[PDB]
Amino acid sequence: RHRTQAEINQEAEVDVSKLRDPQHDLDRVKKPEWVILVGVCTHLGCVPI
Amino acid sequence: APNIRKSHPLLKMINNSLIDLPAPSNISAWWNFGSLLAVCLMTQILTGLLLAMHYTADTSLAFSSVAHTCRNVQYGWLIRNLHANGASFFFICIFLHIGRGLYYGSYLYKETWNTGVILLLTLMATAFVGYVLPWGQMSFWGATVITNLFSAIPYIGHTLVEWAWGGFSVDNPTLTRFFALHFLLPFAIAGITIIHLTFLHESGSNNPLGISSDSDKIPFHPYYSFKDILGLTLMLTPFLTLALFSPNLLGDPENFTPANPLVTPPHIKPEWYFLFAYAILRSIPNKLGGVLALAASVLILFLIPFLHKSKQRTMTFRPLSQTLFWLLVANLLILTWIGSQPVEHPFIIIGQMASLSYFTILLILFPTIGTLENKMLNY
Amino acid sequence: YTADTSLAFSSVAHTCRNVQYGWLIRNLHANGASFFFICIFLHIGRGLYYGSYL
Amino acid sequence: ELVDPLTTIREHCEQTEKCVKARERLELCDARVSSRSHTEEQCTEELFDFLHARDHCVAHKLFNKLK
Amino acid sequence: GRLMDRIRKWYYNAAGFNKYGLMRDDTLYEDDDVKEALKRLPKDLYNERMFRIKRALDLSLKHRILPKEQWVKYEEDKPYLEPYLKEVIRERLEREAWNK
Amino acid sequence: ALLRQAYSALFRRTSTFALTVVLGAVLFERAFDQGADAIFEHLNEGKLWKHIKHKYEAS
Amino acid sequence: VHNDVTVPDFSAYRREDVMDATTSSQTSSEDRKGFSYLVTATACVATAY
Amino acid sequence: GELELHPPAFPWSHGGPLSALDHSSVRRGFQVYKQVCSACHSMDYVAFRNLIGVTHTEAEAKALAEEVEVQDGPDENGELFMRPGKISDYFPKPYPNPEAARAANNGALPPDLSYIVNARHGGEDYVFSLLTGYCDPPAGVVVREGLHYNPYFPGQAIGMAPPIYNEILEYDDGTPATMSQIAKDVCTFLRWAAEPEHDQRKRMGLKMLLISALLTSLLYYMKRHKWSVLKSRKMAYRPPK
Amino acid sequence: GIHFGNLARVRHIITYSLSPFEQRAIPNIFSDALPNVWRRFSSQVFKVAPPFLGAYLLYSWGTQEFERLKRKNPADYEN
Ligand code: HEC
Ligand code: HEM
Ligand code: HEM
Ligand SMILES: COC(=O)CNC(=O)CCC/C=C\NC(=O)c1ccc(Cc2ccc(I)cc2)cc1
Ligand SMILES: CCCCCCCCO[C@@H]1O[C@H](CO)[C@@H](O)[C@H](O)[C@H]1O
Repeated sequence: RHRTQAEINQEAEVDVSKLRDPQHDLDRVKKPEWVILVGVCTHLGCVPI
Repeated sequence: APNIRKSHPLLKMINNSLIDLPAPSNISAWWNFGSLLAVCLMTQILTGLLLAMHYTADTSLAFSSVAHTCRNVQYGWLIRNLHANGASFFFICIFLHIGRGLYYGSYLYKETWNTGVILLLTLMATAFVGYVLPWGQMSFWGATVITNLFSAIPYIGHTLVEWAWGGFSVDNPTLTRFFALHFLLPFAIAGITIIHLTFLHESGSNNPLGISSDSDKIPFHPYYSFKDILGLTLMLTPFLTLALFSPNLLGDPENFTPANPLVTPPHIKPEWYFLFAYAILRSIPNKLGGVLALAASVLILFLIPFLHKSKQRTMTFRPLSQTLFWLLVANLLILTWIGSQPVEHPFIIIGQMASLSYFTILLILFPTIGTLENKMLNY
Repeated sequence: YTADTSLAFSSVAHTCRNVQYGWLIRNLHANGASFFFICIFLHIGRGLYYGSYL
Repeated sequence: ELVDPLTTIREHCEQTEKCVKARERLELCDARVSSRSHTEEQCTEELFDFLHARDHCVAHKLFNKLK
Repeated sequence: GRLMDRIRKWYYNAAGFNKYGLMRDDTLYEDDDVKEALKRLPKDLYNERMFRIKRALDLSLKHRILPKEQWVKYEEDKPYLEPYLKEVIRERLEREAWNK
Repeated sequence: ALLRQAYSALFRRTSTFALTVVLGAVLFERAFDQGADAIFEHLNEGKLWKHIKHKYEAS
Repeated sequence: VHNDVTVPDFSAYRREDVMDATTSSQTSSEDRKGFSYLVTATACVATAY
Repeated sequence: GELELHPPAFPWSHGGPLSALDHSSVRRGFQVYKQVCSACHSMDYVAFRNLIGVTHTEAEAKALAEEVEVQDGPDENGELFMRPGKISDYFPKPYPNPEAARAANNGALPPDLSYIVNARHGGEDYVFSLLTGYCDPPAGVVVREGLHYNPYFPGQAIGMAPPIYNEILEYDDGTPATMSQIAKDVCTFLRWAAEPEHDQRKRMGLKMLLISALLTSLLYYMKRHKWSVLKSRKMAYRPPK
Repeated sequence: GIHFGNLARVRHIITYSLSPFEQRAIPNIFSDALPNVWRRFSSQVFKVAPPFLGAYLLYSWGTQEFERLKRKNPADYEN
């Protein structure tokens, strides 16, 4: 996914210590405008929309 | 010697369990579901084979084989209909057959009951796998969510799932082995049904008044054989009326789209008979919680026999319990509905409540009202 | 297995070649049949000789 | 050049009160929104409400005229 | 007080086992203690309990009840078993606590 | 009396009772089918291929 | 004593043809049965079809 | 678009629990499929033989099926060769695979229309309104380039160009090819195409209801008849005294 | 497998009943049948209906409240 700055910053400023899986938006991506992941809801497997 | 109906090691049985069988002169119509359930089983199995004789368990042909079966097989279409819905009619019947038991406390016949539970559990499982065979969008995504449920157990979790799918994600190996499962399970039901009934025959049937009936019993035949042939035709009418006049009422249409492991549909609902479960699993916002709540949501039946506190057997004479019973029924009706609805307000909170109230009526309100009741009779 | 002319044969080989211990599992089934018929055959002869047929 | 009984009755119905009442609500939404940029609002709702009432009406008659 | 007493009477008419002619103790579920008790019943009291039930059963089968004038009345309800039972139970309670 | 004649020559001998349900059902089918077919083909006049048939069946 | 015992009144439920305690119940039997048997026989046909 | 517009309930000539499809509107609907939809929409589970005895004569179908060249083979050298169509072939795919179709419709995949009528909430009621209901986006809605507006379609941005317009084709039975008149006939066809049994299904239903009425009553008798004995029964308790 | 005879000990009970062929299919449909079909309905509708009705309500509310939350509130666009 191609993320705009209209979103890239918004996802950087969020209490990083109150997730369920503690992580910063920076340790998951190399270059912000491109978020990439395996579309599998960790719950029970459906493809998240 | 004398008659060849009591000394024949075979004929004696059909006569020792279906004709001379002593039955309370007064069992109602809520006792009929027993047979129906049986006729229901044997019937599913017939349409089942007939069907299995044209299906082809393999992702690249599962869907198309079912259609070919409908379109090209003589009366195939009909044959599917009867099977597809029989499942419902089945779950319906089983549901009353369980309520009947709750109300009149048949659950005091522990063994006859526990087996019942196992039976339910198997039917539930059975329908699950059957539903996946047509390899539709739900079939898939259903097969994908349900099995995934076991992944909630820690350690042997993720790993147990693997056997199930026979892969690292749902694919052919899953389908084919499900077909095997589905083909097999019914027979196991028919088998346990034999234990179920066989346990019941040590004690005789319970009865609406909840008191000894030795003082007056009647031969299953022709009193109940006739009562049942009628019961069968009274239930058979609607079920045929649907499968002949509105085949798809109870069925989701999304499953008319070939499974696509890449797109999970937006409006995802399991078939009606799993909604209440669905609702509960969705009520608790935690992988494990939801599972557990689910697990217990049904596994609780095993407890009903130890949560009986009333000095009487049936509710017929306990208005308080009665109201609480009907409150529970309705409570269930809601949970179902809730399952039919998406995760949003108010639904989320409504769901959450109904569940709490379900578990609470069973675990605390019934045993509590039950005791109180006794003291009001002066016991 | 996959009952369908265009894949029947191949499924059995895939079962032998790719399924863990599949090959063994077939063997046992394939021959059990025989062992089965053998046994049954004596089980009948036993019957004939000692007239269990009564 | 012939007339599709649809567009003929789609006309007729747009006269029913329900229709106009909603037709107007839209006309108005459309206006305030079209004449303002750096918004968020959309006139879908209003529109549906309209199409809803309209077509529902179309539904009762349309088929009489179709073959 | 005279509350539980005006309550009990209500509940009694509420449960409605009288409509069938059944005494309070006719509707008791027969566990092991009751069973035992019932066996200790004087010839007649038992033959009587019997009829009442075989009659109630006959009712439930026909789907009818007793005409208003034959129903049991809260105060005319004879607890013919309660005493025999409390004894069985009292007896049992002993054997149990004594086996320690 | 029909019922008596009925009970005498039919419903009495278990052997002929059966023989009746058989020859009986027979007629019933034959007849019933016709009716339902008719009640149906009638409720759907001019919509069945059996009705449209002649517009293309070159004859 | 076995003398103070008599069969109650089953007139409420008796079939009209045998309600009068002075007419042989044997004339009106052929019918009473032919009928119930006709219902039966018919049902059997319905099933068969 | 958390919001959606649901379709109305047209009184299809075959809606009633005893109403057969309009075997004429179906023959037309077909033509509409054959002359318009069959350029983007596949019909894999239907075949020319299915038409016989339902909308077309045997002779017609043969010809119908011969208007297409199908891929049979291999021959004796092992080459795939084209050949005229036989009644036994299914309706031809407009594309060789979804990958292709997408590419020729702007990444959008025009779904096979065999079971379409039963795969969308609303059925023929929905399919009708989608076809007719095409219109302009209301205030504040921008439809991506290549997509058209349609209030009836979920998301309102449908990748299908409005397929029909008056006279777009011309029925051979002499019927006013108005937009709806077509959309009515094609939607009617889809139904038949989706569940050909339909007719024989309702005919049986009737028969069932009739036997089921008769037989249920006939048994209400025989159940009571036998039970009477226990219902009329009377008992009395006569002790010694 | 025999249960008939070993059941219970009963004394002094006389029962009389009549052949089916001697009595009526279904009798007193009006002087006895219906009037009882009612009684039953009457006595039970007050334990059953309540919670069902209770549900119905809750269903409509939940549903009505949901469809309501879908509509748009002008107070967000009058600015
Ligand atoms: C120009 C190619 C084209 C033709 C010809 C065409 N369609 Fe389509 N159709 C499409 C496309 C593209 C879609 C997919 C829309 C999407 O998913 O974005 C589609 C989708 C559909 C859908 C609904 C898809 C959904 O998700 O609801 C239906 C129904 C349909 N078409 C019917 C018809 C009918 C009827 C005709 C013939 C009378 C027809 N189409 C002719 C291109 C076409
Ligand atoms: C395939 C599964 C089942 C079938 C075919 C079946 C069949 C029967 C039959 C034939 C009877 C006797 C007649 C009757 O009372 O209805 C019976 C009784 C009974 N069954 Fe089931 N049963 C099934 C499932 C269950 C389930 C899921 C329960 C509940 C957990 C259950 C509990 C009982 C009990 C308590 C009785 C006692 C009846 C009484 O109270 O007299 N059964 N069953
Ligand atoms: C235990 C009772 C049974 C139940 C509860 C049941 C239920 C179902 C269900 C839920 C489906 C999916 C139906 C659908 O496509 O809408 C199905 C499919 C199928 N079942 Fe069963 N079934 C039963 C027994 C069997 C048996 C005994 C066989 C034969 C071994 C069988 C063969 C099939 C076949 C071939 C399908 C796939 C084709 C189809 O979906 O129509 N089933 N069954
Ligand atoms: C008839 O089959 C179906 O309804 C299966 N299909 C679907 O559920 C379609 C939608 C799939 C998505 C979610 N499903 C669930 O969350 C779901 C959760 C619990 C259950 C009950 C159940 C548990 C174990 C077992 I083992 C069985 C049942 C059933 C479904
Ligand atoms: C001489 C024997 C001829 C057998 C022909 C079998 C063809 C079955 O013909 C059937 O006729 C029915 C008429 O009611 C139709 O409703 C069915 O759809 C059709 O398949």
